[PDB]
Amino acid sequence: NCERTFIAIKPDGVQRGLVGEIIKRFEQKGFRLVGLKFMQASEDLLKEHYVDLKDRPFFAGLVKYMHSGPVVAMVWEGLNVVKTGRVMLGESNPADSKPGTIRGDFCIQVGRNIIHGSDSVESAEKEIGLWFHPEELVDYTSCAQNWIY
Amino acid sequence: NCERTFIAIKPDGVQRGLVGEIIKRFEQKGFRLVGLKFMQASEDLLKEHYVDLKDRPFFAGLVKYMHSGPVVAMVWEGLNVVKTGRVMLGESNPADSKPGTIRGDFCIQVGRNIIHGSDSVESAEKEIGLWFHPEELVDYTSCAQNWIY
Amino acid sequence: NCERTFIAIKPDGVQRGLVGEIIKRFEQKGFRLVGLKFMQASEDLLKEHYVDLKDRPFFAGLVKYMHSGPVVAMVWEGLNVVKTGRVMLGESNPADSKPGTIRGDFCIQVGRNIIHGSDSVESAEKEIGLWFHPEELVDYTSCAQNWIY
Amino acid sequence: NCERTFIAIKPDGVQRGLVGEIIKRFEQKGFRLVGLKFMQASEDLLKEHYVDLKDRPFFAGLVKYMHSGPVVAMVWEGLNVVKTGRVMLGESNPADSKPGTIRGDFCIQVGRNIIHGSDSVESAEKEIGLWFHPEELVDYTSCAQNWIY
Amino acid sequence: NCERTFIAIKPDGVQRGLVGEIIKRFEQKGFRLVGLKFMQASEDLLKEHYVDLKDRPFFAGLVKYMHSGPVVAMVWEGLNVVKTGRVMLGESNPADSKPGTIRGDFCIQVGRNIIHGSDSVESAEKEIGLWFHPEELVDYTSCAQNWIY
Amino acid sequence: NCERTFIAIKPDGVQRGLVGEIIKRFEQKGFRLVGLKFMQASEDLLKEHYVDLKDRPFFAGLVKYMHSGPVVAMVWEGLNVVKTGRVMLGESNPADSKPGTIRGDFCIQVGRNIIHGSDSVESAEKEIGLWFHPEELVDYTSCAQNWIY
Repeated sequence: NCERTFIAIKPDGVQRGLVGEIIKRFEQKGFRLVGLKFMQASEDLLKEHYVDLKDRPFFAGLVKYMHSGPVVAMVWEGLNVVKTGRVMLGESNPADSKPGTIRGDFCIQVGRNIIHGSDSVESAEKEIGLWFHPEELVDYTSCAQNWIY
Repeated sequence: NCERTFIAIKPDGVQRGLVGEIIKRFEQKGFRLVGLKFMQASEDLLKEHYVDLKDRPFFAGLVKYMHSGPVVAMVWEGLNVVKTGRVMLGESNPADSKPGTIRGDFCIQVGRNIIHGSDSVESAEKEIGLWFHPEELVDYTSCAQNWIY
Repeated sequence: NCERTFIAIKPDGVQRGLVGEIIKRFEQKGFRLVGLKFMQASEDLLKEHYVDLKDRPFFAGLVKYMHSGPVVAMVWEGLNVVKTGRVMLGESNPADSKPGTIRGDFCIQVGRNIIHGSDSVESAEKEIGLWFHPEELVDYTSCAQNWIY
Repeated sequence: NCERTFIAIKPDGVQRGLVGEIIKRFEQKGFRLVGLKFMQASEDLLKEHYVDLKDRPFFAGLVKYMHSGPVVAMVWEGLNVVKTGRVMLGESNPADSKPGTIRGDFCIQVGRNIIHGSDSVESAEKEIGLWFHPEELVDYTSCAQNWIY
Repeated sequence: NCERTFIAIKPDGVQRGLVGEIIKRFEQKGFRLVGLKFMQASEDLLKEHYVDLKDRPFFAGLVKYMHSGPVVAMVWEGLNVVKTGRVMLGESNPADSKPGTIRGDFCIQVGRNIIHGSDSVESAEKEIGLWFHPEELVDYTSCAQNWIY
Repeated sequence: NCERTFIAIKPDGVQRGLVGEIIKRFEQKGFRLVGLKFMQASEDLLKEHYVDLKDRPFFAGLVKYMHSGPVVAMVWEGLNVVKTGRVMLGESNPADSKPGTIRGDFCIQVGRNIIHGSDSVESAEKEIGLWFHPEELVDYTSCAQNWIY
């Protein structure tokens, strides 16, 4: 119930005016927003984040594209939030994401996926600790918690 | 073509302001609204409704929760409405409902699934007879029936 | 704060699938739904309701049109709800209602204004007592009252 | 990346005011609109289009229904547009289309499928050449192409 | 009731993906779409259209901007359609258009006002005859005319 | 064209899930998001912000309410952004805000106006300097600037 996930809206999602539509989807699903911040991602930070896929031919291109514009990084809290976030985001390859998701609604290519989300409950914490300072994680109580859980 | 289903918006979905968004989904799908009323469900009525799942550990909790606030009960009429309503509503367990449905959009927990729908064409008639009086079921002809069918 | 208004969606707005969109507008404004009921309006009831405008050339036409299909009658509760309801509904004459309202969004003619609302806090009570039985007015407490008032 | 598809909104989809909601879906997905026109389809044109399903019991009914009102015909250009358009449109049989698609959101019957789309990259070109003149196909560059691809 | 207006979505509104959101606004207001086509406006056509404002310092800039991309030209038919369309579009100067209109929602600058509309019932006919051939104007009967007028 | 405004979503609008709907409105209007951050406002910060209305009977209540939950603070950049933001937000008193604005859509009481905006181009700079560090103000170029201006 205190489980948290890390979602990052990419510069493709920022110059396409997609920040509000995704936040509304998460809020109306019912997850509690814990952290929200708007940076220009540094290359060292991106390499630390994507060391998992570093040994890929497209890693350099991914880093260069991601350090082109600003990113919207958010932390969402709730029950099964990590898995529900991937379900809502859809599959990365656009030839596989169904309509009704986020990628399946706003994505055409795989080299730009507009949105990124944590895969596991360990990667989620690793990304939150890497991106957000512990003091920038608001812990409040929503007025709809009794009507969610 | 005169098939009818029973949909009930629970107090979880009433205090979250979800009555309009579901009615729009059904109306834009194209089903004809036959009955609509707004009550506080009595415990005897709830027990008669949920006698199917009475022999479950969570039956008492379900009855106590559903007799807390007001429910929005409606009857929709159309072709294959009973099955199409379940398809639109989605699966009860939130870890199985896909985005684009109602539960997959607004639900996080199984204990409060915000919406309830008839499973079979016999349970639908049973629930309609149990909840609505036969005089509160409007039988009109929509202006778009010639195009719907 | 316990002030209540009476809104009635006409059959013209019922065959156009406008029930959900108006309910969403009221709910997202933040008023608390107290009564909701779906009937076929009887001519005697309509005459008792419109005795105010009975001495008009279009009274008979209004009654005949209103007793053609079903009406959605709702009661909304909140602060300054009667005046805010007229503000949201807009002006009756379509050549005067601004965009962003309900009539200014979905209305073209004055003979079918899709929606009707109480004018004063006395007519509101007169209409509520005339249409709804006192037992069909649910008195619950919303979870967002602390974040409305 | 220059791949093109043919989509046709049927007179049932025009009578129900569904033209804007589909165009917005395609635009927000990110495809580039190339052709758009609003006509009354002739029976010879429809027979040439549906010669594939001519040897079916419902061919005459399909042609007669389609030559009743006006059709909106559009051409969309993008990567994997032919397959992605079919995915967004959903399955023809309403008892198989999932919510979140176009048919799964606005369709109840199979005899009227509100929308029609090309199945393969060859049928797409055959339909574009059949329905549009080569001079009515705009070739511009969008301001968001650098992000989409 | 057979009154018609001319609306043109400009290339600024075409590369911003605003075609669907405006068509849906007009359709939900309830006007009947008569003509729709997607062209690249020629400079001679634009000069004939804007001869009224030809003797202005910004006429050449207006023509050069308008002949840059493709425009969407539509004809809408209804009661008081010419005046209602201007009301819905809003005022040209962005520092005067209120929220809820089209310009007041999607416009920041006067040089790119996304949309253009006929001012009077004579200019409307002058623009329709200038832009559309008489054979490209569909004259059908909508299924909701009884509930518009 | 480099004018900037300060908008703050209050905890009243944060616990009601209104963050996405406002961001969409600003983005679709066309203003460029420069800064975005999510904090719990400190009482000293609030007193420095509201020293203008400090000599009012409701100043203490305002500060106590504002330091109850988290606020969403953002900076928007564009042409006439300071005045356009107030126009979009609407009047503070709910009995004066028209539908189509933000307050006129989601506000019922003046004590909780969900949103706050800078009044003048000097107060905007004062609030930006007071709330955001100069390093947290991203200066990128959108892909739609060539069309907006």
